[PDB]
Amino acid sequence: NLDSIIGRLLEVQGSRPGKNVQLTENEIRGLCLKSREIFLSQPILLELEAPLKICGDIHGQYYDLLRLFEYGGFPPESNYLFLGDYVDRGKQSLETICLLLAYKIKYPENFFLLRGNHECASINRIYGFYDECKRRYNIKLWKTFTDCFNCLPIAAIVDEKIFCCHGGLSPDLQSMEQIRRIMRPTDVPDQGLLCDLLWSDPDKDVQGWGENDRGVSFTFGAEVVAKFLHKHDLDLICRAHQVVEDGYEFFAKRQLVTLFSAPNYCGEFDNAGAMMSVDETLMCSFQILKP
Ligand SMILES: [Mn+2]
Ligand SMILES: [Mn+2]
Repeated sequence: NLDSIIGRLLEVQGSRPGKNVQLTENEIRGLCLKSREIFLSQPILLELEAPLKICGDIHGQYYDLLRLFEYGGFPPESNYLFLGDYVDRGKQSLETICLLLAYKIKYPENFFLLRGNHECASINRIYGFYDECKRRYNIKLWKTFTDCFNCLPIAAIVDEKIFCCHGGLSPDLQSMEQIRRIMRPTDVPDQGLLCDLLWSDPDKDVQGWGENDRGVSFTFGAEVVAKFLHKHDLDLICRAHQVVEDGYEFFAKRQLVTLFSAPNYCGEFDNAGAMMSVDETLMCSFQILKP
């Protein structure tokens, strides 16, 4: 009953933020199981074509997810690539992931979700998604989401020129074949290629690879980016994973962009959200959502 699920998720459009949508347990379990098989049938390194809308972190800010679709166009009017970190911190992670999974099932060739570092049980145990599942449903449903997260794809290349992933580059990343050989389902390890793709950050003050203040993975400098793009015949890295005041922010003379789609992020920041449009000529533009 996929249309009924989407209809009830969208009903709270225009409402005051916070109003819950409580689907049944069996509906939610259905969403995980069907989306999981779609994720596994599709490559772990997606090959996408413009036109596309690209969105960064959401973190359970469900009313801002609805805002994004209002600006970008509700599926299937636009094609979407999300870069991860759907859950934790916000008050409505369940509504957020459920609508994203519902859209992946309904439009499986035009709607895409990458894995962020919060799509990992050990992380979202700490940062709120476990608690939200336990309170509103039960722990077994959280384990069902985990099994589904473990199958998400990790990266995307749009029209052979834009490399997308949640976190960033890896010192272990020599060829795109290494990403394609990552076996799913898997948990995110504490180090290595999959970790770095989900966890690394650019840094304006590092030359080469540096220690990451997060305590996980690395920072990389502008020269790492330029070498990567030249080596792989790419034009742009598109990533998320860090809040930026204007919703998007360029790095390395516009060779990398950070996208963040949760305005007024977890109430603490006064940032805009942004969504990047890529048209058929690979021109990029940004739609801005102020707090
Ligand atoms: Mn995040
Ligand atoms: Mn992140």
